[PDB]
Amino acid sequence: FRYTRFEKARIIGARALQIAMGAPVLIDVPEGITPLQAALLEFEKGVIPITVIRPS
Amino acid sequence: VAEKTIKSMVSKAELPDNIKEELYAKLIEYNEKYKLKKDEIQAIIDETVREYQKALIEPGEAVGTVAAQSIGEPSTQMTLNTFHYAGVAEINVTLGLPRIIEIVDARKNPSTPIMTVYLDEEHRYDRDKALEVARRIEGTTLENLAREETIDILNMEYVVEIDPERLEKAGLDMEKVVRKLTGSFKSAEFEAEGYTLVVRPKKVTKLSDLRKIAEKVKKHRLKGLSGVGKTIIRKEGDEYVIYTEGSNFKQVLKVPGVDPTRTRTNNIWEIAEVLGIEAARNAIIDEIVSTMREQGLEVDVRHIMLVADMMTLDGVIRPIGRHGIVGEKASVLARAAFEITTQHLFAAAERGEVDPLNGVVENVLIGQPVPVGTGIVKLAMSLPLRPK
Amino acid sequence: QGYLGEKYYRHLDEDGLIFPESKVEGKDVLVGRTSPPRFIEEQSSLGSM
Amino acid sequence: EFNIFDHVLVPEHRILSEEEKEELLKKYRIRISQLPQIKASDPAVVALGAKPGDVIEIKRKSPTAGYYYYYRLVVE
Amino acid sequence: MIVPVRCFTCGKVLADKYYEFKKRVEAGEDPGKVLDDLGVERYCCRRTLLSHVELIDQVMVYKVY
Amino acid sequence: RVTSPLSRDQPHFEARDLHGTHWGRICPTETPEGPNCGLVKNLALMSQI
Amino acid sequence: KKVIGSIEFGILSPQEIRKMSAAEITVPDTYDDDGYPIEGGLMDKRLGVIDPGLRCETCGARAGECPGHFGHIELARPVIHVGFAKTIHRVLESTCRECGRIKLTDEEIEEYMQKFEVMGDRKGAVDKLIKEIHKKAKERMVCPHCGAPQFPIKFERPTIYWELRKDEEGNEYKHRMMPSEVRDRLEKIPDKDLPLLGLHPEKSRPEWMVLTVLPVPPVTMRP
Amino acid sequence: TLAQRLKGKEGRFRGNLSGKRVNFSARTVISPDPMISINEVGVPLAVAMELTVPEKVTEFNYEKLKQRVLNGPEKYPGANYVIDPEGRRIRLMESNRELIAEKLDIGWTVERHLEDGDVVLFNRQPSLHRMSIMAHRVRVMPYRTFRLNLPVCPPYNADFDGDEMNLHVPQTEEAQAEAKILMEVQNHIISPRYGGPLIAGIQDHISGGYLLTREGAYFTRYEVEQMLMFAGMDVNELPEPDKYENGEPLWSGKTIFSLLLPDDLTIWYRNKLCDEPERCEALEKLIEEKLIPDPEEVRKLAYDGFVYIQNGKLLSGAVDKKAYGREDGKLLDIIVREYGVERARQFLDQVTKLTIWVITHKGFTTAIDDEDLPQEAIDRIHEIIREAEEKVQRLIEAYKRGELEPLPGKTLEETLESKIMAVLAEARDNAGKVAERYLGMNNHAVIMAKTGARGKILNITQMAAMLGQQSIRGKRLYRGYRGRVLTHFKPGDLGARARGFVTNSYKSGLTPQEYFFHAMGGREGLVDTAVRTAQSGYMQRRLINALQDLKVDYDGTVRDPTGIIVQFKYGEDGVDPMKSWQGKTVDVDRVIVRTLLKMRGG
Amino acid sequence: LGEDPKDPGGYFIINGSERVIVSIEDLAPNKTLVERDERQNKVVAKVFSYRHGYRALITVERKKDGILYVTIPNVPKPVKFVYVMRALGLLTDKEIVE
Amino acid sequence: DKFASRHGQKGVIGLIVPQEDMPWTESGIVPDLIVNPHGIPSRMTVGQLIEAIGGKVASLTGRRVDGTAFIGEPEEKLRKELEELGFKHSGREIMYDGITGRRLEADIFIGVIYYQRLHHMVADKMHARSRGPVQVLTKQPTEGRAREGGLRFGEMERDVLIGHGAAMLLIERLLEESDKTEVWVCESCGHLALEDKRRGKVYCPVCGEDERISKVEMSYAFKLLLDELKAMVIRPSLRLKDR
Amino acid sequence: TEEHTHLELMPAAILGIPASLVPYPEHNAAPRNTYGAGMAKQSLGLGWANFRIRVDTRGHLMHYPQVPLVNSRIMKAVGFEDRPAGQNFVVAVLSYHG
Ligand SMILES: [Mg+2]
Ligand SMILES: [Zn+2]
Ligand SMILES: [Zn+2]
Ligand SMILES: [Zn+2]
Ligand SMILES: [Zn+2]
Repeated sequence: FRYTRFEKARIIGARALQIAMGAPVLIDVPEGITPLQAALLEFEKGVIPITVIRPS
Repeated sequence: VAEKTIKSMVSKAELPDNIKEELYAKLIEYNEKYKLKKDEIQAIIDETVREYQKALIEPGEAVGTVAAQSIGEPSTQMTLNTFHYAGVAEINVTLGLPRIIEIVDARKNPSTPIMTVYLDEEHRYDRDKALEVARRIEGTTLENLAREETIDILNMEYVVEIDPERLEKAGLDMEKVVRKLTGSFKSAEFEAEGYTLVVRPKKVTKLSDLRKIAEKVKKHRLKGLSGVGKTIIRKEGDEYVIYTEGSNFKQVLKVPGVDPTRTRTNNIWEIAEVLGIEAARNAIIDEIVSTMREQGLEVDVRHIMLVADMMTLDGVIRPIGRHGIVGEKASVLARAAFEITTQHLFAAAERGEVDPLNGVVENVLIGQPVPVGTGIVKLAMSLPLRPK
Repeated sequence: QGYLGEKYYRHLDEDGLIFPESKVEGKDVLVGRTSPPRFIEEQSSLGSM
Repeated sequence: EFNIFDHVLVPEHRILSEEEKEELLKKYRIRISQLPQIKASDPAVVALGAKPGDVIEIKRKSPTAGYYYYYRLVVE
Repeated sequence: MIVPVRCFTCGKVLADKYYEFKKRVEAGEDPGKVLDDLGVERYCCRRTLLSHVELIDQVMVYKVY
Repeated sequence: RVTSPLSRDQPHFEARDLHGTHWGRICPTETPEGPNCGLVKNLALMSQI
Repeated sequence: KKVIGSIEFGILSPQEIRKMSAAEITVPDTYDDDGYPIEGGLMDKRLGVIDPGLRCETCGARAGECPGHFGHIELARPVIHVGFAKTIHRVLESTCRECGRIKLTDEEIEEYMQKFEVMGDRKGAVDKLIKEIHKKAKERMVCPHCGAPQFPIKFERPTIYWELRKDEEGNEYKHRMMPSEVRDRLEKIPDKDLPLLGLHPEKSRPEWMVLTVLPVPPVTMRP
Repeated sequence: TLAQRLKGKEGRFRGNLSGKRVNFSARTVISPDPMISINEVGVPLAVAMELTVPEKVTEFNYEKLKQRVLNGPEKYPGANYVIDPEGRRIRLMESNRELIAEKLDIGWTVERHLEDGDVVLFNRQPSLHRMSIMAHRVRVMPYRTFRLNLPVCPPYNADFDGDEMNLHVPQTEEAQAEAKILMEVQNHIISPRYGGPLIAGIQDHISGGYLLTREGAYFTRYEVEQMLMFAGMDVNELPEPDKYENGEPLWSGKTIFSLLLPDDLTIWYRNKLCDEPERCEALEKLIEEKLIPDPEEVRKLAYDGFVYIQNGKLLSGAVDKKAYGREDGKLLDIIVREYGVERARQFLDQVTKLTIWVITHKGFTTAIDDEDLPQEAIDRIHEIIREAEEKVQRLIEAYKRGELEPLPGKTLEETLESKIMAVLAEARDNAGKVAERYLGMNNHAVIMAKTGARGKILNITQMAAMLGQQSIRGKRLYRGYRGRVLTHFKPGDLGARARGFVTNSYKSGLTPQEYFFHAMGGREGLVDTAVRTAQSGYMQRRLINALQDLKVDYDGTVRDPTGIIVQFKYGEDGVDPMKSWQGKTVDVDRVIVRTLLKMRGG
Repeated sequence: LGEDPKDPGGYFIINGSERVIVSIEDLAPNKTLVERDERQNKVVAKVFSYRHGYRALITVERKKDGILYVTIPNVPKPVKFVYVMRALGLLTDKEIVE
Repeated sequence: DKFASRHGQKGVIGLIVPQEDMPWTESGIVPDLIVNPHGIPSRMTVGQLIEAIGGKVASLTGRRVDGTAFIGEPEEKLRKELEELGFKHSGREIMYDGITGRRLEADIFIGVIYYQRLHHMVADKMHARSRGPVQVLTKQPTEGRAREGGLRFGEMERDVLIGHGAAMLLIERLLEESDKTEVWVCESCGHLALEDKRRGKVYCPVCGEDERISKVEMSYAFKLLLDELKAMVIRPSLRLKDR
Repeated sequence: TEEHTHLELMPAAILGIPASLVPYPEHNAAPRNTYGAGMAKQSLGLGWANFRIRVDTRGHLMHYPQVPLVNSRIMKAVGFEDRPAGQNFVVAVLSYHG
């Protein structure tokens, strides 16, 4: 069910915009990180809530 | 370990892999004889399925933009080549960048036609029998059987001159000198050294108008079939090829000795009328491939088979600009920024016309995400959203 | 009206000419020019009178 | 004596049956008008039984896939 | 443009040994022995005595602040 | 300089060459590069008009 | 917060130019001169603001956030639009005058109604269909409803029109066509003939091609 | 008027609507450095303080951006424009920031300077292909030039003689994560036009790598330990085992190169330096029958033109432009298809700094004596030029007395010119073989030509030999006076020496007819640069604007905007040309050998 | 006078910015030319001619039917030779011979 | 700062290394411009190498060597006068590196070449633009540095982003750094509405409605594209759609 | 011999005035000279003595210009060795740290 390269770069993009407008963060803290880099670390552990739709 | 054991291990495994793949993988496994036995046979097939699964295209790609840039970059480094080729048969076939424009734009005329002629199974190895085929293909008039014209006094009016060796080295058949009288007007008969003196012994109908007979029989002579240009013979692959000049397809294929099933051509519009559209598909593909290899630098044939299978989209081949595919069906705003003509074209669809969406030049014009790329995916998400 | 700024005129003399050998830098002025009114009665846009 | 076939450029054509039109139509979820249209000229179609308003399958070969199908229509 | 008071590669003063150099080359003496007679050893000292313009005379006379 | 009145952009393959009469009147080397490349040319250093 | 679905084109009716426009301009003057650039015409007669004066068409509208507005000119004489003139010529030489018909037989009426829905998708295939209608209406002089009422031969090249009419027996005088004579003929065509051409009865009337009222572009497009 | 306002090559579809002028950019000159990574970039510190990103302080950078607004817009960690949630921006410059560095009220949006980590883009402007825009990773260094890693300069097609590169920062948080994931440098190491690698080694990286793997490259103990610290890598005290203690305890050149490769490579191929195919054969023969021999005994029968690596240990070979390079190198190629991508950005980052170390502290000068031939080789050349001119003088006499011997295609005037050029060609090729045979492969002018880094084997024998003939678009030089090109030649002459044929080197001086013949052939090269570029630019606009509509759907189908299917099962199904190998598909052949070796070897 | 002697001169000082005429290369006025052969038609012979201003092409072409065109500057409409050559100054066919 | 020879070896200052870390020679010589060796036997510039020895002969002898074309100082007489003044016949000398210090096992070539500085200096090229003054008619930036304007992004730069797949970036670059305008548009007429302040109420002229009306968010250059089509008799009916 | 009709002057003056600045211009390639004669027209250098009393829009001045070593004998007799442009570096040919 592996994501492509176009879907992986949209899921990060939508999650980095919620994480700036509120949307409380998971365990991602240390010391100062730009909101884009917070989405990369949450995606590394595989705890993204957003799922894709597969049109068929 | 033997044949049955492998074949039926590939047949079962097959379903994710491909058909071409199947034959290839089998024919090497069997071939290799320092042989591997049972367990490593299953390891190879279960590794070959992962690379095919890794190398499929990602859905949403932008194929049409990366086809036009990777075919338009090598045309800037499309410099000169060795114009002093060390060949004989092929001569002056417009090498280089102006060939690439002549194949993309349809252009009914194209300059320097050279049609490859292949020989059959009975005229393959015979040296002198290949010459008589070139006799039948070439064809010569009377005006090129001279070198200049010296005027006579009263009624002979014309003379033939150096040289006579176009009928003793190729064999253009002096029996045809007798034949000249075929449906002609006056046809005088005087052959001293094999050349016909033509007197015009009449009156007011013909008075001094030599110039009107210069388009008739003096030019209408067709000493051989397939009234086209010059023929050169080359030795390739132990067959003789006859790289002629010009393009007269449906006459040339009905010649006793040319192999009809293999003669490829450097013309485009004629292979569609004679061999069909899907042969002219492969005419476009095979011709741009031969231009790229002459210049050293390679382009992949996924990009060529996207242009060629899009330029024959409506049964007759189209050009690429201002009268073809851009001028053909699209959004009406897509035709506005190309072919600066617009008061011809934008005021044409001023009368009774809607325009929906779904180009690439339109959504950028209005402020929307274009359909290609990342504006193709659609998300969905529920909302307790506990942190944990 | 149309003042460029202030403390850019620290190099001009009285008559409006920079006395030489001064480290002019950035957007510093060179000659202070006053222009004449230029249409006192064209617009009358509620405060220009 | 020869024909348009038996040639290294022309791939072989064949005219479909009545049940295969809808079978091809549901796999690709298209409409019948959305197919690339051979003309009734151009001798490849005229030696087969060409009827305008029909789907014709071609079986052309490519050096990087094997064999590869490509469906077309017939308009006058 | 008066002679440079250092060289450009070898740090060594030269401007004291130029006006003594040029007044002994307009007598006809060869410069290969004049530059050797002074304290010029390498050829990085010597490419900047042997090629210079001393154009200060023309510019000075025009007189403008 | 000796310039030549033509079009700067369209190719003139027979008017941008170097002809045998240019020997000693026109310099073989000095030509600025760009779209010109052989429509502006310089007189030689031994010539007379 | 909506978005644009589809854009549909057409021709502005002269009725709609008056309702869209806010002022008529009758003063051929711009400034006159070097002071007080205010007129009753082409400048801000409640037409559009480019100055720091707040006077507009009752809506405040200083130069930041002010859409310009359109004026109109009641042209005293009818005027041919330029871009249509090659395609007005296609209409005039393919219609039976004084009644409004199409110069076709009843066979092609019932046939070419039915041929529209068959080729209802592709653009390039229906564009050739509208040229052959221009071909068949040219080479006829006998209409089924008026008894061949002496059809004149039209003319073009580039913009001035004529007719080749006979008066006594066989004269070939070039009667110049007037623009007022054309627009009176176009109003007599019934709306049912517009699907037989490439026209639409609600968006593109053919008599609206002749400029009776010229609209004026706004101030915000003319700095 | 309106029709000139709508149109005219700069109107209001292309000039101002679909192409606009932008904000947040810069443009300056470029200058190399091979000390930053492959995907970084220098930014001058003046440009870094005049471009800003918006930052939107949430909860975990609040300690950072309190300091960025307390510091003013002068000291490099600083801010310019703060933004309240209403929308009223507050410029920071004037006279206090403490009253703005109060409770900062989570939700605001601060604009600060660029720092080490913010994604930028880059551009070259002629924008020919897909790959001349690539998102880098800003690093800030004080001077006034954009810096750029040396291996990333065949994508941009640049050089360093004062060019101009422009970056422009993206701002909104959705448009920034698209640049980092989809456009970074390491995703573009191979190219979609031919599969082969594009971002690879250049001029010094090749000819340095030949000096490391020559037979006879013995480095001492200090030189090994110094260069492993300089080329990034981190290994502990295992340079072992001091292979030749005969003079001193010193290593070989292969084992310093065999620390960069992963631990289970197995590749064998033949490269450009092969001058004796028989001594490769023997090595190959053993390999094909006895799949895993011992690395000690038989393998010290090795050559310098047969690369063979097993188990991450280069036993036999010599690295040239078949292991890197702008064209095919099948050792960077087989490391992007087997060991991800992020490994191959640190194979190319450690090769580059190792190779420039050894080419620095070993010397690679090239003085004037490198072009020199001894006396007896020069007299070999002059007897070639004498008889080749005599053969030309004989063939004119056959045409002059009526012994034509004609070709079938051409006329008698055109047969003469045909035959002559072949004689002249052969003469220049025969003399090129004399020089190449003589001067050894031990000067630093053929090392650059055999391996290949800015050289050919033409312009090193066009510098101590002839310069061949001197033609102009296929014709021999004919423009000039009435039957004579220059006014130093007797008219009515078709000799070799009198119609464009030079016979002196670039060392033995050109005489003024030969020099003036060479300017005629030189101006023909400069016209065809500016002419050919403008025809390809207009030819690209046709093909992009006719083909830019096409996508690929999920079921593998390329479709036009009207829904007409153009090609089923994309591109004769279905493998991406970026990842196919040389036209073909899955590459069973390499797979079989690789998988068997790993299993059997263990 | 405030100059240097090495300045060669040859440039105007219109308005305070030194402006120089760069020599435009003509195409040999009051000559005649014999143009080349076989590009589309038979041989042609083009020329230029000017006095006190206006310059114009005056060519005497011929194609492959013996038309022998003559080109006029104003209102181009290429005219046959024996139309112009009779109408210009000579009426007798014997006068055209000499 | 771009330097060049008079032979055509143009280039840019690479870095600015101190005098101490210079590869220096078995005399008092410390070189200045360390030229790349990969450019001389690739561009065929042998006149560089004759001039480099001719500076070393004509600096030690004393007399400036004549070097005119076709009649100048010959090749062989330089390499003999260098061979009798105390140096090897081909320039090559023993050189020591300055970082560690050991003879480089080659003989590094060295001479005197006349270079010349050019005025493509960096302080006349480098500029940055955050947000400057724009055009009055379009709200787009100006042209040239004398009128404070940036770069222009042609039709090439739109296609090099579609090749990636960037649709989010392609919006953000081209329109967000441009004019955006909010416009009131009617529903059943398709034409634009007209606001009227001091009296609230908005109404479509054409058929006079009161509340059924919406808002469309589109760029201003598209709004000016409507008016150049509105001045001409074309009517652009808008038929908008929900999200 | 007794066949000729004229005799050249010095033939080292075929080329122009900024193409006689390149020393030994018979050894280089042909496109390298074209770039070389296109950069004697752009270098910095003290050209005239009256740069102080002059108002030109932008001027340049190089503090320590030097008369070149080995050059043509033409550039002594035009004046270039009296108002020269450029300095004399001391180069080496080796590949440094990258
Ligand atoms: Mg450059
Ligand atoms: Zn020194
Ligand atoms: Zn208003
Ligand atoms: Zn009727
Ligand atoms: Zn309404």
